[PDB]
Amino acid sequence: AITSVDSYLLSEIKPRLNTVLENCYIIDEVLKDFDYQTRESFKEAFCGKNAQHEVTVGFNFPKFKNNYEAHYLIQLGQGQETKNSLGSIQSSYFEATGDTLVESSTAIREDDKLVFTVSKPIGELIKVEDIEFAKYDNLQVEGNKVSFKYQTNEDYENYNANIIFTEKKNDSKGLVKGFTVEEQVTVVGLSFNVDVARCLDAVLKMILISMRDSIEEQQTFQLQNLSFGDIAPIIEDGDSMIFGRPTIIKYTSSLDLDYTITQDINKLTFKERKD
Amino acid sequence: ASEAKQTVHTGNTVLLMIKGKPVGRAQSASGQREYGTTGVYEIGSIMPQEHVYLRYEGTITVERLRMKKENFADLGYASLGEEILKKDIIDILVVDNLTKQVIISYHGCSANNYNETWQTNEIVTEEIEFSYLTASDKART
Amino acid sequence: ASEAKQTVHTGNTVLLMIKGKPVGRAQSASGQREYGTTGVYEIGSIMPQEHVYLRYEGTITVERLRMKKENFADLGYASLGEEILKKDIIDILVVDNLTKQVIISYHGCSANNYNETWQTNEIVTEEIEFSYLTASDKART
Amino acid sequence: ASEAKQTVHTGNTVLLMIKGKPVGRAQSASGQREYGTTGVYEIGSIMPQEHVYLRYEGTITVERLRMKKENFADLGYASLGEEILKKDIIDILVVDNLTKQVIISYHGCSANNYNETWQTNEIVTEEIEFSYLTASDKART
Amino acid sequence: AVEPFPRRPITRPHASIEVDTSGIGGSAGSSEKVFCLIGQAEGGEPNTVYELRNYSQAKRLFRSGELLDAIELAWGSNPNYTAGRILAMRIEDAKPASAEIGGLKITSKIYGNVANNIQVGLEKNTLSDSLRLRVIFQDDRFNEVYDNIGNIFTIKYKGEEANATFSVEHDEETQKASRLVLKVGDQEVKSYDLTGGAYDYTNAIITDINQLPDFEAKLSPFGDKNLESSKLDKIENANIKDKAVYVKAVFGDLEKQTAYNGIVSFEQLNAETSPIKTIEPFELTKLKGGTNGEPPATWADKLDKFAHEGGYYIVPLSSKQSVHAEVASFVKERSDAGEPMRAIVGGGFNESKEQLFGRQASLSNPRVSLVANSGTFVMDDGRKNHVPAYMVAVALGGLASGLEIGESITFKPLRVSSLDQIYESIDLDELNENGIISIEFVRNRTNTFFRIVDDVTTFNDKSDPVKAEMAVGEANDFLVSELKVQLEDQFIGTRTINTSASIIKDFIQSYLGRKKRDNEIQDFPAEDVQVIVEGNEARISMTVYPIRSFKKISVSLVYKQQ
Amino acid sequence: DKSDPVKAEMAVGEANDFLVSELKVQLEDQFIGTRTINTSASIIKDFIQSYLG
Repeated sequence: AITSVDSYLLSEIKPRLNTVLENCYIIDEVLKDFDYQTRESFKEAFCGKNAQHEVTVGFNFPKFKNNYEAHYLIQLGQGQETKNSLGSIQSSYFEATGDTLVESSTAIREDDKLVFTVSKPIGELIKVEDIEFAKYDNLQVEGNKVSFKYQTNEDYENYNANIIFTEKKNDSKGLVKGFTVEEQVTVVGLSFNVDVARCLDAVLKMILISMRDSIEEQQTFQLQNLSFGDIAPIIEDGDSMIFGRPTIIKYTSSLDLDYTITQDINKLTFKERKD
Repeated sequence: ASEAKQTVHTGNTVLLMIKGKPVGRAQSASGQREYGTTGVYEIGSIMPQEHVYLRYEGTITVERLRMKKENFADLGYASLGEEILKKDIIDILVVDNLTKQVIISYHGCSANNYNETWQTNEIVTEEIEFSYLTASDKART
Repeated sequence: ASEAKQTVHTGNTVLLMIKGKPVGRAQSASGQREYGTTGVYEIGSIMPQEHVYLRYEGTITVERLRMKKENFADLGYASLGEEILKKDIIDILVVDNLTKQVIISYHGCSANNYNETWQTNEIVTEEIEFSYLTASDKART
Repeated sequence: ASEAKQTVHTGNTVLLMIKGKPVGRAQSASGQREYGTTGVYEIGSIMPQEHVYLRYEGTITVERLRMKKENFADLGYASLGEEILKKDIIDILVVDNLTKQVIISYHGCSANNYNETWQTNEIVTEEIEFSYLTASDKART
Repeated sequence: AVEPFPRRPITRPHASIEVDTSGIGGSAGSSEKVFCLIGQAEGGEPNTVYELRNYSQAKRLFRSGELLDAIELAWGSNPNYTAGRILAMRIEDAKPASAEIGGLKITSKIYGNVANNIQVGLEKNTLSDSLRLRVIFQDDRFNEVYDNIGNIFTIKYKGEEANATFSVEHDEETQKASRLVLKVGDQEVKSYDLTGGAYDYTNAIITDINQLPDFEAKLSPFGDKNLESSKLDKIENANIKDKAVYVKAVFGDLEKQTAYNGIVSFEQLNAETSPIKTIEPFELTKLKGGTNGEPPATWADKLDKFAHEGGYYIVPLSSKQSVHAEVASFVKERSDAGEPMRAIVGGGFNESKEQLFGRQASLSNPRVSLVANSGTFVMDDGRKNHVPAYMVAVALGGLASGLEIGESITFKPLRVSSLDQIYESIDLDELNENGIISIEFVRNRTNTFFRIVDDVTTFNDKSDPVKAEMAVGEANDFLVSELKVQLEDQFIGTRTINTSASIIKDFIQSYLGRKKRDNEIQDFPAEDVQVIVEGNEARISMTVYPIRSFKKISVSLVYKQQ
Repeated sequence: DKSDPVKAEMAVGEANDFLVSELKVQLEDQFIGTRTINTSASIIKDFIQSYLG
């Protein structure tokens, strides 16, 4: 599962950034340090659902024009290998497993059990929110649903819960081969007005923090290391310069591959020496 | 994408908790356990015929940056004199940031030594080493 | 290494009992015996023709850390003053912890010496010496 | 670990008193007893039929660091010259520090040996040996 | 197997001591293996195998028979080599005894001719409008009594109204009576269906009725009665305003209490869709129809019952040649199936050596050994019994069960009081050379011993010790079986992702090395192992040297002067 | 009824009574009484197991 860090940044940034700019209360917390003049002018421009101006994000070397009033620019950056493992082995699995998901569900009333239903086959369960199923509950999984017994849990026919689970594909057990990669990626905000750039960079730092709690970040992209450059004129051949402070993001992740095993031993016969 | 079959723990996926309170600006922690295995040697063998467990010793260390508030001395967890004699045992829990499930818990922790460093060019740090009765990894899925 | 499979009695596997109770904070126990063996010599030759047994001496030692409750003095298994004359014999058993099977028993134990120590930073140590009538190892098979 | 909850008497928990005063700079204390136990033997069999008690011997030892004031010689609890004949019996108590409850008492203590040492870089050590009439452990319950 | 008897409930904390002529007898010792036996035996369920840990259980369940004597030989033959645990099944297909009187079909938990000596009867208790029960099992002198049977609680209506009526309805399809309605002055307050749900237990009904301000349901203190509601009896228009109206579950109260009787089971007679024959008092009457039946012509079905039980040693208490063939065929099947076993056999009194050779000629199998000697044994209570060889076979089986895997029964002493015939040195040699195991007599200055000369199976050839000496073959058997089952768990049972032939080879060598460190095996070739893998199958081949025991010593003396 | 010792033998029921009551009051102090910022089900499970041990 080769990880495209650049795609992950875009997937996380685009929704979360829109949400942050949507409300004003969060922005005030973010821009608490800045002076009144810069803070409100930025808020007057981009903040709120009724903002006429809008921010954009894209990758480098596009053949079209970007909104140079305010824009996030990304470029892939360097990559390095840091740590290996014996035989390049990472893990062994009895089931072909995909991504790890979080889903919300409501308990359903069966005869002997209360069951939750999920959009896909459960495979490996990880956690149901704030439930410590005892052995007498007899927690078990079946297809796309998870079940626990009804008795002495009868108040919970309407229980509303979140579920963390994995996507199951096949029963073909296999090994993992791969290593760890230390990758760096560059991000920069652009504007023809320096004050906007500083506000824009500060907004970015917050959502990077929020990404530390994300499922993908916690499981796949770990050990953030942020580095900020000096504010510089990106462009000078024009009616006015473009100013932007580049930032560098570092990640640790695994470049993994699945190796499938077919040599399943089932029979075992003992024969003594003829002598 | 995120395949959980290969994930590992790091500093960003762990919390250190005492009495429900998450200790702040905690830097590192190390855990040691010694079963005191010893071999049995007969007369007619250089090889050890078998090994046996004899003694369980375990210590855990914690490194922290002294916050102006809620330091280990202010929290009452540590002690600086005869106040120690009135301090009861504690349980130190390492809990997962993602799920809030437990990874390992130390029961009956007791303080062994206390170290604090005042330095000019660096942030203040303090270190504590505890001795615990038993460890546990229960309450899993 | 395992509990059941180890062929040798470690200190952990053993439990010590008196009068239907375990002895808490026990530390050591020793049992010594002398059959009063002697050699027979005669004028004919220097070499001893035979060996015989004369007198049976049996003593057992125990050490313990003085608990704030349930000590020998508190429990009545040992006495300080003239009350000793009102104390009957005692029987001690050394037991397998796993199954409460008996390993060896001391019958008719009576006290000989009682020693006690206090020190600045050490744990209070209580020692006692018992002389017994017989020692038997039965009910194992 | 805590003061009250520890089931074992550490040296810290214990306090030693003489004649309504504590003994400062105490370092060690030992008490030994012998009931004069003996075995009964007869012609019929080697094994001892019974055990009996003959004589009661009781001694207690104490060590102390010679203070510039309130020593045993200064305090009159011990004597050097012929003044000993003018010294009566003394009673010693070993006490629980928390509540001043009694742990064990020695009655009728009289002196046997008195030892003193001086050295270049060590602390002056004062030792004394007391023989007593009886030892009792009462008023606990 | 089934450990038949659980605890007896007790009533009071006490210590009781009673003189007796006999004690509790022997006890099963710690053992690696289990010993299976079949024989004539009174008591217990036919075609069922029972596990015994103590002689007390054997007496309590296998009440009498030569089988019970065999168990005594197993544990009493040698205190040092006391036999291990036991599996027992009675050959006789006994029957229960039955009595059908007073609306009740009464049958015996005991199977055999003894069962007809059971007497049970009901009596009418005029004092509380209730039935009474007594159970006496005269042979064991077991007397039981129950009183106030059926009456749970009483209802009184306290109001001034003219009439209060109590009614219970009946369902003819299933014969149940599952309704209970209180009516007063042609007006109804509540109705309780006794088919579960709202009023499953009488406890809720009592709570429900007590809540009614004009009624009180009060609990009878004579016996715990919290029966389910469905067990209440047919009741039609009982006047609640009267002094006392009883709510009755005659069978329900009987069903609970009589379950604890140690002798009897109760059934409610259906008339001969037929209504229920009323349960009524009747004379204490003998049960009838209980017999021992007859033994089967073939014991193969019995032996098949022991498959998948782990009993290495099996002994049939018989001399029939055909029966011996059945066991030999059965043991052959189990050994190939993966459950090794050994059979010990011996027939008749003082049988001729030629007849012994006749048995040898008919039967030559390493999985079986044939014992020739017959003798007498002194047993508990001082009685001494003169018995056939297959009882001696038990002593050999009980001995071999107690001995460790690596130690043979060869030359070990035996406690048997005497033997029918005293074989000479040449007589003994002929038997042993022809694969017959025998007993030898020797005399000390003032002592006498009976010894087992050597280990030999019916198989005659001396070429291969595993075939001839069961002790050697047994050592191989436990070695391989313990190895394979462990191997199955690690690779087949436990989820294994990958495996190679070499890995298996290392694991095997690790296992063998451990055995040597435990002295279970003396030596072996490390390089002789072979492993082959083919798709889902693996072949394993290896060799181990058998242990050799000490047999012959020859001595010569020379006298000289000076 | 002899079926349940806690119901029949007050000594057994008393042991259960003091066990639970002492546990809950301690639990109330740690989480309800004392200001707790966060708590999870598993944390409670560990604390209970610590108490029983």
